[PDB]
Amino acid sequence: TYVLYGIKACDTMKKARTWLDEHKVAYDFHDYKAVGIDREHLRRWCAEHGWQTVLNRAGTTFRKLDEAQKADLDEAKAIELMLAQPSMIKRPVLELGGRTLVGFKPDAYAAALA
Repeated sequence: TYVLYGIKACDTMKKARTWLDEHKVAYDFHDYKAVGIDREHLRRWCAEHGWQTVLNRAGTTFRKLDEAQKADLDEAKAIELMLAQPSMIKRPVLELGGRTLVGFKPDAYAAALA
């Protein structure tokens, strides 16, 4: 089972789902606004990709954090931030079985699924 993680109202999600849907890929959608997220997922994604890849530091939600919250980040600290505020997780995450894709690069989707 492929699993796509994110939210509905996101242009990157819309783009990625259009790619998947048009390529007739079956996937489950894990919607943070419907079901949240847990540490087990975040630990796995960060292990594979790095917390700087999984955490959307460029995004508005991170920008708004207080000083202490942004200081001296490492994997453990980044995971706690994302756990409480899933808006900070880069979108999408796509679980392929043995590995995941973070963000939407059509060539990576093609390499994995076409």
